[PDB]
Amino acid sequence: NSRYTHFLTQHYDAKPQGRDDRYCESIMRRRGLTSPCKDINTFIHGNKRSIEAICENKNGNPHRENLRISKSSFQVTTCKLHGGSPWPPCQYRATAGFRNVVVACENGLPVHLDQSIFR
Repeated sequence: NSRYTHFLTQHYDAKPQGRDDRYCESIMRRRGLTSPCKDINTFIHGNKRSIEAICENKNGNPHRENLRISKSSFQVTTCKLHGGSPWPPCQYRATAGFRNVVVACENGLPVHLDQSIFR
């Protein structure tokens, strides 16, 4: 389940505060996503329990070809790269949101976040 571990590192932040530009610039560095700069990346907030449940029908439905869409809404934060360079320093524009999320599941655990819905 290293893929679920990587999911949480890439797409989960339990308790953030700001969710402003500087939030994104800091957490993208912290989570190892700045070499090269990841062009768009979204963090889900709240409890892990609710995210995992997307993999059951408790809180998910099948979606498109190989994915799952959550029933509940989540507080999210999307960091979008700007400036023109794909290499550090990575400056990010933050967009906070609240909506359901699409993920791919393996062995009942999320292992991919679909970024298209946040683009």
